[PDB]
Amino acid sequence: SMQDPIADMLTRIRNGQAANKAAVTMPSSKLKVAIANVLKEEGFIEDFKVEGDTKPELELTLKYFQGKAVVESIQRVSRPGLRIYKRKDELPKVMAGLGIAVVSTSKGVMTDRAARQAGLGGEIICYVA
Amino acid sequence: SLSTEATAKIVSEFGRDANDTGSTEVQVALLTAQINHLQGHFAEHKKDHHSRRGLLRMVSQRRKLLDYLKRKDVARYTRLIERLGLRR
Amino acid sequence: ATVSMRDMLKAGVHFGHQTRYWNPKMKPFIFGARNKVHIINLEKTVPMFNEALAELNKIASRKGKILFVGTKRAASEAVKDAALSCDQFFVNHRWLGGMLTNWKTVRQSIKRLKDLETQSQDGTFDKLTKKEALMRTRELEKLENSLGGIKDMGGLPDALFVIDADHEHIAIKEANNLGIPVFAIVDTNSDPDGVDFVIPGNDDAIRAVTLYLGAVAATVREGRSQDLASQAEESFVEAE
Amino acid sequence: ATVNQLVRKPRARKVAKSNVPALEACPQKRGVCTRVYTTTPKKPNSALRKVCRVRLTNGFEVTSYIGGEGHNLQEHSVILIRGGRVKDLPGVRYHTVRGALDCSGVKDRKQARSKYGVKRPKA
Amino acid sequence: AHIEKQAGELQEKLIAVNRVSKTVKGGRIFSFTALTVVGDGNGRVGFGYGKAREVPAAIQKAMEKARRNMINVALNNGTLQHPVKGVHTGSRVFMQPASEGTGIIAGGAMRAVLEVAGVHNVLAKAYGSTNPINVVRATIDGLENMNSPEMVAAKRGKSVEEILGK
RNA sequence: GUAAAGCGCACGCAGGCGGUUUGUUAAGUCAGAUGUGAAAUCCCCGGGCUCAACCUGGGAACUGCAUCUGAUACUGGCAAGCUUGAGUCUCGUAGAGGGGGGUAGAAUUCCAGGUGUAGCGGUGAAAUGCGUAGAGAUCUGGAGGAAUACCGGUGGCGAAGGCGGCCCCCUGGACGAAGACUGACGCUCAGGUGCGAAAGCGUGGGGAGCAAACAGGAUUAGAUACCCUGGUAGUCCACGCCGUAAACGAUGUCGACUUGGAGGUUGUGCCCUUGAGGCGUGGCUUCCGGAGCUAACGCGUUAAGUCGACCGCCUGGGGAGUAC
Repeated sequence: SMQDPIADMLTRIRNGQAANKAAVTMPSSKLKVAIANVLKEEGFIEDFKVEGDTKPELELTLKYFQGKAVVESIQRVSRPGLRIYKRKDELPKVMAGLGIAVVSTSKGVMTDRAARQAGLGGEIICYVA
Repeated sequence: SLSTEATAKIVSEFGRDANDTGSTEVQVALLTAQINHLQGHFAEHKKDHHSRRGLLRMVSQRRKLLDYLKRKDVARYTRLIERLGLRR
Repeated sequence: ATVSMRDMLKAGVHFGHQTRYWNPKMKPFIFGARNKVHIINLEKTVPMFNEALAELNKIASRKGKILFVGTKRAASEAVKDAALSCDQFFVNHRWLGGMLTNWKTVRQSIKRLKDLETQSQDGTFDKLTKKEALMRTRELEKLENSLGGIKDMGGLPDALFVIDADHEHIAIKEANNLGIPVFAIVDTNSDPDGVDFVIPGNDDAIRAVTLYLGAVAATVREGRSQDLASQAEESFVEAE
Repeated sequence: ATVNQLVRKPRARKVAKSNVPALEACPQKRGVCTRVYTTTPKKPNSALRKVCRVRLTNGFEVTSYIGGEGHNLQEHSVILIRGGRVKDLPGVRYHTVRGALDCSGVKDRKQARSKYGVKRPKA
Repeated sequence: AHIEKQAGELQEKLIAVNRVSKTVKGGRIFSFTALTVVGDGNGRVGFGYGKAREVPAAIQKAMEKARRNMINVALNNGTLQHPVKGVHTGSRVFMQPASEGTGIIAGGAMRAVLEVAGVHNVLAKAYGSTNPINVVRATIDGLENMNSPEMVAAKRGKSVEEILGK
């Protein structure tokens, strides 16, 4: 049933911002935190909390400017079954670097700007539009 | 649907000695016990195809729960499979 | 204004009704049914309504003319008493296609109405046969019935005063093309969608459709008054 | 549908572009005339058009248009033909090179030289 | 007019003209139909379809509908950074950020519409319906969300838009 | 969904994928490191022939390939959990799910007796049929076979098409609810076994009515079509033979998410239960419409939206679901 949970994270944000919701909650992961941190400082989410003593669970607050959406969609590019990997020299361009690719390198989760500043390549998780 | 008094003997004899219904061994032993009840209907009723659909649900699921035990401990498995006389 | 919080409770305890039908797109301000009667939520409505009254005050010094649309039988008498005089206009015999966008044809047919009404009242076509008076009488009747509460309107209005959206969607549609701010009182079957400031309300209880409108009416009118008195003071200081 | 689904069964596309069955991937081709035809158009019309059947060197057979006034073909000669479909007649996929082999140019042609095959044309 | 951009003298981009009739009930219709685009060189949504009995009145109606209830679009003359995967009624376009050093090829009148649109450089060939009315929608749905930053702070740019929503 | 195009459906091996955490490895991954890749006619920097064509040093896509060493953010492996996926025990509840048994009355139909005389039938209008051996209808009683209307409703059920007299035997699948357990045992599904709306169909059983054919009537510029009367295989059961299709959501499977109200109706907590009602929480079912999507109708929390994995299928028409 559950086969890609970071696409399901992203669909919950996507209907979240279109439907004028302030916060969106789902199951948490080490990958989910590691992503959310980058979104939090690049302002694609506002803030988040991680909570749950049994198993961790994530509640996050959405991107806006006036109250309705300013990122149209966020889609995963590397996925279950179609992993796409980028080299140091081939890190991508999303809306001329006003937008992000979130890139998991061997040294952790960061943005395309930090993956390039390090001189790493890695897994390209998701792009903005 | 299976008898109250068989279900309690099956629980007594299979899984661990806690007399639970949930572990993989007692779940093969309960599925087997309904499969066998249904094969009692299929002593006649040879044109009763819409209930045979049901048999294959219970059968397939047992096939899966056998793979799972055998992916785990082999003692429980080699016992269970010989202990319900399954296959040739 | 501070008037909106006191006003909402005092009016609202009819709770509306409208069976259990109501409108899903207003739903957050609709509290859950008590045996197939709708009950309005009065608390969540106070931020909306206070918000409306502060914007009314700011347009006071901006406006010479207000246009009241969305009038209906149970509401007409409250729309009249808020207008008081011919610097405040209203429509109650249904809205006509193009009253803002084709004001050009609408004002032309008003100019023919006030020309042939002043001709009638002096007595000028009432001579000869009854046919010759009656064919003017009938055309004057249609203009008078259609125009009667907007006949005097000296220009395109600064705001739009809505007491129902239920039958009057077009007026709102064109007012938004004309770039006019709408100040609304919507009922339970109405949607809040698509107008600039809303008061959630209900269409029954004659006391409620008056008190809602009474709060909306004070803020713009005593607002304008205070702007005018401040305009007199600025020249009169000099000459004393 | 899915990419794995595309590894398991490929893409296949629309039918490729042909209307000249000439063989050896070439615009012009030789054959011996078999028959000459007076024939009538398709689409709603009335004319007396000139077509030859040629039996091409590949041994298939095609019909080619014989354009302009002044007929010179003979029904057993070797000629060069060039692909170019005619919509006036059914299944006519060719025209004949009037300046080639046993062909002679059109009388009262000056419109084009090489086209319709006239050496130093006449008015 | 109303919300329209800081436009200066008229754009008179006539794209098409046609003439339509049923002829069913009293001889033919004489009236003509017009399709017109009115922009400003810096990026606009202005597009107007109008009609009247003879061409001069048809274009002037069409040109009004090209200019009223149209939002400003904030691209910087000839550079744009953030297009959209443009779809309008089956006529589909998919521009991406690009140098103006490279030039523009575009057929018919279209290199001319695109140079007044400010969108010539990001542009790539149409797909879906190649009908005259919908092929030109490059500058409308393909800019419906956009930015065009000149700022050194391009990498803080989406951050700056969140803290205004805070 | 309808333009060509969702497998007929369940269940599922191989293949492909894998919620979430610790241990741990390092297949794929990425960084580091080292070696390879002659030459211009192409490309870039030079140079020369009256330029250019042309030719060429130096750099280069040298359009091609390599493995060690480090990393653990990600996927692959494997062990033990977790529940957040899924599975299971007894109990209640709603229903036309399936197989075999049992059973009643009523019209056509038939027979017998009683009563009784001339049409009955058919239709647009008509004639063929049937009938004085006494028809048609009607009283009494018997006969026989499908069927079982209503209740049957926007209801409910089955795997999709599919399911309706009433009852029992045998049993599936689904809906809730309390005590309790295991703990990814998962998803999809090429090949695969299993399974028919309807008629076609071999034999036995059975036949009251209806009916392709076959006869004959009627229609009409002819009339095999249209319309009528006779009338057979079928229809009906039991077993048996390739499962066809307009095999439905004309909508793939099952799962996650998205402002809702209200109708139909049911498990169950709470209500002067007082309005097929309200509220708490599941259940199927349906009108209405926002966000979104569409060519258009339309879909909209049971999607035709946002999506998820994996699969099936389509790529101009005719000729062809045929040929091979």
